[PDB]
Amino acid sequence: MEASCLELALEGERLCKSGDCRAGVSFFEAAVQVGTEDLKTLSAIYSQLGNAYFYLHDYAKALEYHHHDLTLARTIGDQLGEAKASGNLGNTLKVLGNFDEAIVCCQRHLDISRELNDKVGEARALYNLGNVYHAKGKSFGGEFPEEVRDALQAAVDFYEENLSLVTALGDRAAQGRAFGNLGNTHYLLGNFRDAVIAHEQRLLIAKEFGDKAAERRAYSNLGNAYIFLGEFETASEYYKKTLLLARQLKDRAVEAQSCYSLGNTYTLLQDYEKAIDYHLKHLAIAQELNDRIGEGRACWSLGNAYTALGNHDQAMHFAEKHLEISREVGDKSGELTARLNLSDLQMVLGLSYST
Amino acid sequence: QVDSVQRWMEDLKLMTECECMCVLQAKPISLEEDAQGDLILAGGP
Repeated sequence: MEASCLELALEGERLCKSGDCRAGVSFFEAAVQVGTEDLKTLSAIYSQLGNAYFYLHDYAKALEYHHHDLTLARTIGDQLGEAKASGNLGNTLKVLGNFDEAIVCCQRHLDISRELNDKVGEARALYNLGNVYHAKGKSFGGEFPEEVRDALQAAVDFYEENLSLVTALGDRAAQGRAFGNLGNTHYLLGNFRDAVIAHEQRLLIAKEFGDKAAERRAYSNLGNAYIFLGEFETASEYYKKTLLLARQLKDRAVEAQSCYSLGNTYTLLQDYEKAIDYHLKHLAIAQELNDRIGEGRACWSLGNAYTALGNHDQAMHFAEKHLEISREVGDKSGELTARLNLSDLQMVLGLSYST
Repeated sequence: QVDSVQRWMEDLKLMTECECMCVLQAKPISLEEDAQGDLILAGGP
């Protein structure tokens, strides 16, 4: 009783739904080998193979199977099927850096959705187009390239359209994703205030769902945007909130990054004592996760903070640690600067005594 | 002492905590209403 295409297919489907796409792929592959005349099911097989490989990060294969799905959906005249495949093929092409074709695929998805009067599908396409342009914008390279700017502005436009429709459909969670990406795009463009405004909404919505991760993301984005608005005190308030959330979600890495941002922010506010505190908390966690590179960044920062406080002795110590870490990780610029900091501090000390 | 803070801002300038950037749609095989969901919020590279 050799298994039928449909049976293998259903196994691959539940396998992928359980997180094990590596196995599901196997069954889907087998089902294709067995074959079927039900092209609608074969279409679903390809689509799921493409999506599974995408998840496995085998984009070349995700491309192959989404390409197949799109072709078949078109051959058998499945409109909704073509729209979905166009969107999937577009996200894949995006990852692969083929933005021109990704845009075409996602625009195709948009068109078919509007024709079928598929409002949620329309929303999904606008969001995909927004994501594609966002990626395009980041795929370039003190002049800000106009090509980066046009792409990012294109993203803002699609995100706003998606946002508009998605709030009209009452999809609160989708509004949240729209706000967050809209905020990050503005951040990269340099529209800090609008970034802040969009992120506040992302924060607002994350709280409604009790989505702690989303909430943490919003606090970090807010802090970063305020830094570039020159509003450091406001930035610190948000970095503290990310720290608490991070501390609460038991994320050591993120908690360390938060302490490091706080150290820098307080240095900008010229409160070196607090900078020291936060940089120390970051130092510890860095050592704990055995992150030498970040430990170097820590010693570098501590040395500067202590130097700014007049604490010569403590500055020496960290400059030494910095020089050490820098050489161990093979960082040239750091080695030299740590070196220059050491000899300078030694000069400051030795010259502080009469001839 | 701005060198270390300068390097921090330079990185921060490119840092974003994005939402899902890879929304995939599924074509279910199982006819069961137990899983008629077609949204896959995958995380790109």
